[PDB]
Amino acid sequence: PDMTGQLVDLPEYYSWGEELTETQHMIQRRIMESVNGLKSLSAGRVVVVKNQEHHNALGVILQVSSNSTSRVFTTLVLCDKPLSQDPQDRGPATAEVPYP
Amino acid sequence: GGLRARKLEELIQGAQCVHSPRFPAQYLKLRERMQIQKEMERLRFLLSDQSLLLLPEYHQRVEVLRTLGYVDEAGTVKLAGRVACAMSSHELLLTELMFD
Amino acid sequence: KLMSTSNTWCDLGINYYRQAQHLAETGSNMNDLKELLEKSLHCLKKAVRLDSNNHLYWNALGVVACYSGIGNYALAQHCFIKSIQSEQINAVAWTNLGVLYLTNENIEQAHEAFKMAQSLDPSYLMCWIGQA
Repeated sequence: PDMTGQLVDLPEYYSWGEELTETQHMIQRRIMESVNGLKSLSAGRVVVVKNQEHHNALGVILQVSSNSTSRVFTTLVLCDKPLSQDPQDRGPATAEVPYP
Repeated sequence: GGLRARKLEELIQGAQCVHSPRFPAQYLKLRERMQIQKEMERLRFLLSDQSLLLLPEYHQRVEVLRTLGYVDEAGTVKLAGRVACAMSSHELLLTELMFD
Repeated sequence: KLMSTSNTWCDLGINYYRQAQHLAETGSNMNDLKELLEKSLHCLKKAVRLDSNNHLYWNALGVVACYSGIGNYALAQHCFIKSIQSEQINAVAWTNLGVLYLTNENIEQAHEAFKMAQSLDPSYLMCWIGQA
């Protein structure tokens, strides 16, 4: 590639984008691993849900499973009202770059 | 880690590539090449020589051998080494007793 | 004459050396054996140049070059070093260097060379005698 000008930090930006995310992900581990988080996780808790299904949609925990080994949380999570019924319109789309 | 994350967020929020016309393509292509490079490095290391679990112990054995008068620099056996080579048991102690 | 190979050339050089050694050691003559020694050096140099990758030829050249009648020590040291480089497992060349240094009042360095020689072959006699 040619980076002379507007693209000068393009490779370094990538590193900055990845490592920063990694730090939060490490921080994210440093979030559930704490005994204090393990105290907060109960009914009456609002959480940000991050997976392929929910993209940082706000959800509120209803209960925490008594079996704390496989922690499955029956949790009310907002999602878009489904304006579809057919799986055929879903196809791979643009890779969301991490913006600032 | 949290302060480093804060600094990375601050630096990322001023990037010039984010305003460039060709930000997504070059960037994703760089992602692909970098991922391949990292897996390439791990792959070559797996076939490399540091993988051997006991290599530090081999180095330590050579060092203890060389602190006594048994192996020259760069691993060439000296006379005490050839005496302690053809010995049944307690080679170190027996040859040390013999030379003294 | 009928098969020109290196080994016979080196052996012929050694034979001439032996002949000169015998003539001198019986005090029968001196300075009338010069041509014999010159012929021996010629044969050995021919052998070594014919194939310069064998420790035997370099070692033989080194030994002959330092005979009392010729007395060319620089060539002898060079020949022994080349012999050692050619094949690292060489007790003969190391002990010959030890002899060369020891006779020229350099006891320390000759001691080092002898120690190396016996390190490479613990049951070679000349190195032990030199140590004694």
